[PDB]
Amino acid sequence: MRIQNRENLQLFPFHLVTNSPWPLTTSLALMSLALTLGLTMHGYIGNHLWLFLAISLVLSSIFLWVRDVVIEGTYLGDHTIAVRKGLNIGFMLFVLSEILIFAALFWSYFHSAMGPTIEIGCQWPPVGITSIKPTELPLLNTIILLASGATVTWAHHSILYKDRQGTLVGLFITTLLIILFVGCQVLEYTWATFTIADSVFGSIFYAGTGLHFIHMVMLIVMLAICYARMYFYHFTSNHHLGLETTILYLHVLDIIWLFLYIVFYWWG
Amino acid sequence: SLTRIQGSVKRRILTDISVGLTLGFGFASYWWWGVHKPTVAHRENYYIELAKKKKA
Amino acid sequence: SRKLILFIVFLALLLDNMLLTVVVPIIPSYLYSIKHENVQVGLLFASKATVQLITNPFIGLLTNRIGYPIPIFAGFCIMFVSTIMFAFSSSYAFLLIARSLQGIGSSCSSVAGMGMLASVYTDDEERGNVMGIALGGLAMGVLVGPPFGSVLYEFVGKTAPFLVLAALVLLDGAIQLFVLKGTPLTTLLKDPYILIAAGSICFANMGIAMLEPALPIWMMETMCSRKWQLGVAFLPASISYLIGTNIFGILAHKMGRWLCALLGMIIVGVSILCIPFAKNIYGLIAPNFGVGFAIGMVDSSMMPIMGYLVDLRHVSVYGSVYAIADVAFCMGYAIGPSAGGAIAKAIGFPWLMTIIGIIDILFAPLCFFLRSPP
Amino acid sequence: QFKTATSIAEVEGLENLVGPGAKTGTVPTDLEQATGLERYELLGKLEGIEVFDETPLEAVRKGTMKDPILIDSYDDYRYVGCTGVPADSHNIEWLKPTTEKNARCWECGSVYKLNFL
Amino acid sequence: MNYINRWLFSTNAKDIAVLYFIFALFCGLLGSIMSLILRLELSAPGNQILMGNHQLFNVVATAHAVLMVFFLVMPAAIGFFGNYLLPLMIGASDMSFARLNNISFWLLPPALVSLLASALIENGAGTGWTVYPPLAGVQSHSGPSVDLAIFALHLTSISSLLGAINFITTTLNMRTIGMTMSKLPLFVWAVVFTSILLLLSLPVLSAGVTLLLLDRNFNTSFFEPAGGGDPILYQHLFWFFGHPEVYILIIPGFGIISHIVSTYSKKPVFGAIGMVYAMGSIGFLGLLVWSHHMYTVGLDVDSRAYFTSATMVIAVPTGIKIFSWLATLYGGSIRYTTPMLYAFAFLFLFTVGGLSGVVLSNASLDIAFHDTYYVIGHFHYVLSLGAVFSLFAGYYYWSPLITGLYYNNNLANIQFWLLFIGTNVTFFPMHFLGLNGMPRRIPDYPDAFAGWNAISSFGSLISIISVILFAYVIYDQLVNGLTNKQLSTNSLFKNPDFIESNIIFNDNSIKSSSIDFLLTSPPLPHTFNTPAIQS
Amino acid sequence: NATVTNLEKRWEDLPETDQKDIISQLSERQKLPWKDLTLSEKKAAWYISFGEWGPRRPVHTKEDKLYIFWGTVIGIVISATIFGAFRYNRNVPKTMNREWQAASDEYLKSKNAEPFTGYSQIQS
Amino acid sequence: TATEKIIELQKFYQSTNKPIYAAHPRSKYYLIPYFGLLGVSVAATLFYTGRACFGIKD
Amino acid sequence: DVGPYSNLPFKVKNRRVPYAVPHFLFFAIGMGIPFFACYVQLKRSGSI
Amino acid sequence: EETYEEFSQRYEKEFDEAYDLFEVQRVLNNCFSYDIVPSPAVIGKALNACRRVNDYATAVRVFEGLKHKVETKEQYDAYLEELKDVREELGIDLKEELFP
Amino acid sequence: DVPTPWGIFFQDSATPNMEGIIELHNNIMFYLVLILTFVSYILYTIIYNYSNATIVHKYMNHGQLIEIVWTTLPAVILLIIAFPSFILLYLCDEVISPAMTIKAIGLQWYWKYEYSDFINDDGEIVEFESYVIPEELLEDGQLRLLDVDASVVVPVDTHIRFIVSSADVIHDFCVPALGVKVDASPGRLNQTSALIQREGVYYGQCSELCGVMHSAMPIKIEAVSLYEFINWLDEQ
Ligand code: HEA
Ligand code: HEA
Ligand code: CUA
Ligand SMILES: [Cu+2]
Ligand SMILES: [Zn+2]
Repeated sequence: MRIQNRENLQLFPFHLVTNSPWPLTTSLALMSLALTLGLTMHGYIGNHLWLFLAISLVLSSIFLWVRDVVIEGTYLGDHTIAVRKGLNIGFMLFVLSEILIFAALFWSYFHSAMGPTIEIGCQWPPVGITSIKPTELPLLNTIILLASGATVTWAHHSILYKDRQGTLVGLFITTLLIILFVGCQVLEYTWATFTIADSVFGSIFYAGTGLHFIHMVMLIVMLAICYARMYFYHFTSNHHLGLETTILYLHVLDIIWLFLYIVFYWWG
Repeated sequence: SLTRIQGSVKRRILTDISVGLTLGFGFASYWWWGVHKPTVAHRENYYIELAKKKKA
Repeated sequence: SRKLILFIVFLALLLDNMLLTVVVPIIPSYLYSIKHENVQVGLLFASKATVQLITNPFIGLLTNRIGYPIPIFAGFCIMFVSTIMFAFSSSYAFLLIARSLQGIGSSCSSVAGMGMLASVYTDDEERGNVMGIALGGLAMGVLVGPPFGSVLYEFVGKTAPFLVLAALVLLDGAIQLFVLKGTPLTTLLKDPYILIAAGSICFANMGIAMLEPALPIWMMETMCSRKWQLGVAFLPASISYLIGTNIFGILAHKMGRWLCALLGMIIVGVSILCIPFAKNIYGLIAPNFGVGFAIGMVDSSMMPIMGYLVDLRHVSVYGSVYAIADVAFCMGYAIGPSAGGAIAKAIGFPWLMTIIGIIDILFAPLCFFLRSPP
Repeated sequence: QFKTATSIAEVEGLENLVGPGAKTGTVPTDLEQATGLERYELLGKLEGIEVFDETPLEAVRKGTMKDPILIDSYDDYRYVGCTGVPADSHNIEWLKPTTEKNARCWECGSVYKLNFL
Repeated sequence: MNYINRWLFSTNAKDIAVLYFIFALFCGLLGSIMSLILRLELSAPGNQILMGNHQLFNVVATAHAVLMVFFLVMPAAIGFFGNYLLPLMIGASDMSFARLNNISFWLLPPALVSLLASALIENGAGTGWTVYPPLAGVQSHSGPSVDLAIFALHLTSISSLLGAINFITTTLNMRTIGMTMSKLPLFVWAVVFTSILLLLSLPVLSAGVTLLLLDRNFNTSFFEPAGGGDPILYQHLFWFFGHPEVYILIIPGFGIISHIVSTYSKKPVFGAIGMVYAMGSIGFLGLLVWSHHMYTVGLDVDSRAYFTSATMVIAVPTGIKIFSWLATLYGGSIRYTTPMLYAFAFLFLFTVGGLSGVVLSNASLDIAFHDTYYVIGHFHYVLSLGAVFSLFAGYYYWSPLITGLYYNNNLANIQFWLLFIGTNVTFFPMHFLGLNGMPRRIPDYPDAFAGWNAISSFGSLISIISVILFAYVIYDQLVNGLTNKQLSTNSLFKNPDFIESNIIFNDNSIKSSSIDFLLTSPPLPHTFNTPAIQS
Repeated sequence: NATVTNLEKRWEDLPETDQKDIISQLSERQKLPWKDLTLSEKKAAWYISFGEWGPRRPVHTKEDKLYIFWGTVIGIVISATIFGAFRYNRNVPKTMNREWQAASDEYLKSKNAEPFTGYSQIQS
Repeated sequence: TATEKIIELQKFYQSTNKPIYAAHPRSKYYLIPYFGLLGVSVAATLFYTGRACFGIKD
Repeated sequence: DVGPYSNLPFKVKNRRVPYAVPHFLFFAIGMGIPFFACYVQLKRSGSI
Repeated sequence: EETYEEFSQRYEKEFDEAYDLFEVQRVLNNCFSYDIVPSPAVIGKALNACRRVNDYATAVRVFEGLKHKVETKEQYDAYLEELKDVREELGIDLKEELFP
Repeated sequence: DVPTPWGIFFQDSATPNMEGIIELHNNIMFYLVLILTFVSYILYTIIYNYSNATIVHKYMNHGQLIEIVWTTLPAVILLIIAFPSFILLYLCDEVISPAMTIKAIGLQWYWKYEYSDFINDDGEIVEFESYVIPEELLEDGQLRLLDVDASVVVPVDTHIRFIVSSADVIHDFCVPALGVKVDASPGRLNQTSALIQREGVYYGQCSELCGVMHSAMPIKIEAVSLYEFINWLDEQ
């Protein structure tokens, strides 16, 4: 603190965010989504062009937050060593919360599997409910996810050795390699012979493999925003907190899939 | 002598824990020998008189 | 009542194997600051196995004459004495004597108690459920024990973890006071297939047996780990067990039990090898998870295999599988810690783990023989 | 937005911390692209200068009014927390020395003064 | 445009705490009137105010539980005292994620609209506070009412989770120059421990309530027993959140009491490290016991025996805190200011309320007390007389440091006595009604239960008067508050010691152990420019 | 003499510039050896420093506890008057009469009920 | 100029005098539609929540 | 303008309408909303 | 852990090095805050410290803290029959002789 | 048994289970009164001795023996309480020979009782439904909101095993005097047992919430002698 002109710069390494309008807008978008969804399922709206508008507004609100979180790290220059560590801790504390919604779903599958009721004849996947062969497309998906886990590690080891063509290719292959997972798991819901309402089995199967779907569309969006933010020279060889955040989300999703394949497709 | 006083609060603590427990045991030994046991006795003497009528 | 007897035996086994693991976070460190050896600590953790294995033959003779209840109460008395000795013991002889007494106490609360449950429930169907429920907290003991010992050792002194167990044992003993010829094991350890089945469990659990004494010392030296952390590193394995035995218990019926055991051996071997390459406590989360999961698979696959092999190749009794598993576990726990000092003083800690991992991996291919047994 | 710095001797503000640019076809480094209070840290750790100190206060000597402990502040006040001369003996008492009056620590008695920088 | 950039588009943590306070008062007035409406219908046998509607009594009870568990205690105890105080105590300028603070505020007003619209779009949502599956279906409740109350437990959940992440990430890396995680004040520890439970418990409730919504609207058969489901599953997925919840409401109170006892008894807290471990143990053992709410559902006899034992162990850590507060009050000087009276009324009434918990943790005795007003009297002594008292003490303690304006002591004392008498007259006879056998959630009762219902409806009118007097106390604080610092020596944060002269006291007046009471009368918008130092 | 004599009845009405002159005149009068101080000076020095003014006043005076007591009573007499108004206007069903609760007693007596402590439905 | 405008937008966002979300000459295309549609979405969920309290259906 | 009436969202002094009106209306609305819902649902179900 | 004979040496040393009135009152406030009543020698140093700093009220209030610290009245009169040459030499008058 | 106007304590018991509940409650209340009296006395001492005190003991802040005494003493009380709780939990139940079975199906706002014995060759099984007598149709002296048109009638000194299920929502079978409180979920069968020691009438009420008229679902159990039970069963 005895540097010559030290009062001209901030005396602590923490970010004083300027006033922004996004928290209010997201709240008003969620209000409209909640009320419109709670009404449209019971009459009172009729037209489904309001629910779609509400969802679009929510997504646009998150996108417009993230713009201002990118102009403050690449252009203004406010992410010191401390702010980056805080961001990492925060992201881990959200991944942990997203893992504990899957534990509830797994405990809803072991509370029905072990102890099947009298109404259904005591047997898993019960009579008249033909399961999905787990030596078909649901192995191709597992091989794809394991490959995607290895293609992003070639993207993070090429941004440290300073290869640009070799960090763009890895991200491109990874993004083309999670779209095939979505395509395979959308060709496996249109080739199935049991719906949401035919049992307690088809209602938990499509609630742990349907939330994973929503979580894998987000990977495609994150990886696109990480390819486009590398094409435009936004990432340095030692300051890239979007790749690290996207890689710790891919790996959690792969580990969760390895527990929806040996507990949902194989076990029974 | 009278000009060497060393520990006074410790004795107070010992006397105030040895009287908050005597009161507690006194106010808890009335719940078990003046409110509970006579009730059980009354209950039992009711049943050793409802059976003698049936025997007769 | 039958339910109260089940409660008594369940709590007895839980307290017996809970006191076998609260020692682990504590004694390796307690006998490491008094000096300011490897074989010494390795044998401190191995008196229990030898004593139990040598007392199993004679506790049966004891239970033939006097009966069931008195031997059960003897396990009470011995285990209470052992917990009091562990409460106040800074000399290696006293702790060694405590572990030696623990073996007799444990063997008296298992041979007699399981027989008591068998005697009470004579249905041949309810026996399976009762014996399974009673033996389930046997594994919970080493899930609730390691963290508790480390936490109360860091936060409080040594005697705090060791007097709670004494109080709980005394409650169990008060409840006990209130409540009150098949094919021999020798021949069943003669036919080769059950020999392979028992060896599977022995070599599977030798890894954890060797990790128990040795791991805290290496962690303290190369890691600068705190007193509590020694417990936490062992949390992922135990929890992992409770996962692996729920999924791969039914899955092995359709994947082939032999294949399940063979894969579990490879997984545990790789997990054991990966342990030496850890620099932070987060690095122990993965290999411990793997070792617990693989041991769970190996147990859940091999043990019913022993039941089927025994009831096909020979004529069987109810405690036959239990006796086989007792001899296997005790032999493994005797051998592991005992060879730990010898194979860790001359050569470093990584080498002993590597040897055990290679042994498990090379024993894996023998599981093919159990497929389609004669 | 103006002349670029090369060390922390030439940084008179945030106008001296924009920097050169990377070249087309390479992963840019942190000396070629970093602006604000992030480049100040880089420019300090490449010389040894820690721009953000994390040293707790002096607990070696007590403080009298003739010879008081000098706390450096870029304001007229600074919050000082005293725990004693052996440095954890006294419990924690918080204090606000100013340019007009000195803190005195009602238990141990250490006096604190401001060096206004 | 300066107004909008400070009270709608905000980044400052202390400007959001005030909005939490103003929202909490509104949502605690609504719930109090809804409690008065219940307590005027349960006065004498018959149908008195709600003319014959047994719906609109369950709707009132549900909206009284939701409005004042989720909208009064949490916002006040986590936002008004967490957001405003934690950054100042740990020495941080603002929080690590400011926009998340703003969103945590702004998700609440749109959560009140859904709940209030769940009471006007049809007969209502009379499912009870715990929205059990087979009644909250589409055969008894057919309308957009249960859905619009479920969407009020999602927005609040998001707000709480986002606040918890901010709290944990601000106390880890935004401390001062010499403050390690062993010198933190006890309130910071309270917020950290409640924030860990919020992360670990909220997702289970989200899963359960979303599955209920899917069953109602998309025909999923999660909890229908004609497709292979069990309603009991919901209970598990609720009560895993249920018991951590009841500790989230009480741990922030504990810390507040510590500070009060440390000031008006001029003594440090007996065993601060012990208190930290005690709060940690209470938090940890609040996750492993959740099935004592459901002993009558048909559990095994080996699961009742575990849950009886795992509930009585929580008494050990709380006894440490109670005895430590007595020990810290013992040797020192006590001055009976308005915060200290509430501190005394929390050390006795919370004990009375929690000792009834050890009578209800037994599986054998819960056959006689479950679905009975004994439970109601239990949790009112720990909620209404334990948490609301802590909130009032915190207000009367930190209001002058926030606003710069003082309050009349006599009116505050009158309010305290009226709350004490009214709350003790309203909830105590519920124990007798429970022992004699009066069930819960009944509008009309047999003639035998009349008498106590007439004594328990007289206390509600004594507590509403206390609320009105609280409003007038705020009015005298805001208007002519500057001239209310000379009426009494309650204004002083600490009196002179025995040998300390008045002249020396006036120069050196504030002697503290936290950065709270050294700040300006209203704290500066940017409080810490040059960092604070600790030894 | 007059300046210091009887400062218990005059001290607080003086401004803060006539208060720092009395202290600055007792601090050059105390440097002399004591036994040269008049009794009025001795008493004033004690009062100025250790006395019942300023930071040393009570939280509750005798005229404040009466105010609090008579404020609580006037708050319990309002609730009583509001509760009586909601009490005269009640819906009293047919069952809440003594001639009906003496009929239920005959039933509960015939079917022996509450053999212990008591049966009695009479509360008028 | 070249693909590194990074050293030219870092001299623009600093020294701007406008809020950072409305400084670039492209924020119009993001902010006009968003605020326009938000006011219709919020005015359609307040017309159907008062029209529902009265019992009117579609 | 830091001071004692600066951190409150509402103005309290030097005001056209005296502050008692805004202070009273807040509490009146808060304590009257729970009665409006009861009136609506009582008049929607035949009851007076 | 500290004995009477170490208490009564440490506080004599503290009292013989106070230089202002704030320090005299600080050391007097932390002396009457233990379980040990100060010895007649320590109070003999307190009065000399109060005489060096030139304060009269503090020398009267020391004797008024003894009667609250001691347990009975005979002990108080045993303190005043031995601290009588110090009082009549310095000139200190107890409160009950001033009646302020 | 019927509630009494100003009650303070339990209703009168007619089964061994309720006597065990009362005894265990009175055993726990002993220690609870001890602890409350201790805490109250120390607060009284604090107010009486240390209110506006001149001496502040600001150095008593650690404790070591006292800290082990409030961590071990409360534990001993918990063990002492836990012993009888476990004995009662595992001991008292239908160990031998249940003697009669009554299925109590809880519909929306009434009860349905079936007697699983007394079956003819054609399925003549005895069954009835219990409703609440409204206030307008009450006779002279009948109890309001507890009196039913058809009442369960059982012999004295006979084990009665109730099997509880539900048809619509979650109800609760509760008769306080007999110590029976079991839940009735829509897809499972729950069971309780009772032995009644004296003749009389025992009233009870539903517990779990079920909707609008959850206040009108009384249960009424009569314990007649064996001869009167035989005469009753031969008219239905
Ligand atoms: C918010 C306040 C609060 C708190 C802090 C707690 C915590 C505790 N609760 Fe919880 N509880 C509720 C409010 C609260 N609860 C509510 C609202 C419900 C459910 C209502 C519903 O869902 O309808 C519930 C649920 C609930 C039930 C279920 C009731 C039922 O439906 O049958 C029970 C008992 O079974 C219980 C008991 C306890 C106990 C023993 C504690 C313990 O933490 C309290 C321990 C306190 C003491 C022990 C004082 C210690 C003092 C000492 C001097 C130590 C002495 C030592 C011994 C006595 C050994 N609570
Ligand atoms: C938050 C805990 C809480 C609170 C505050 C209250 C408040 C009150 N409650 Fe309780 N009550 C519950 C817990 C609580 N209740 C719960 C969980 C239920 C639902 C049970 C169910 O679902 O069945 C319930 C329901 C309930 C019922 C209906 C139960 C039923 O029949 O099923 C009844 C009376 O019958 C009752 C009693 C009372 C009374 C008379 C008050 C009143 O005395 C209010 C007391 C007055 C106050 C507490 C003043 C509040 C203070 C302010 C508003 C200012 C706030 C201060 C700051 C912000 C600084 N409550
Ligand atoms: Cu039926 Cu309630
Ligand atoms: Cu609970
Ligand atoms: Zn100090």
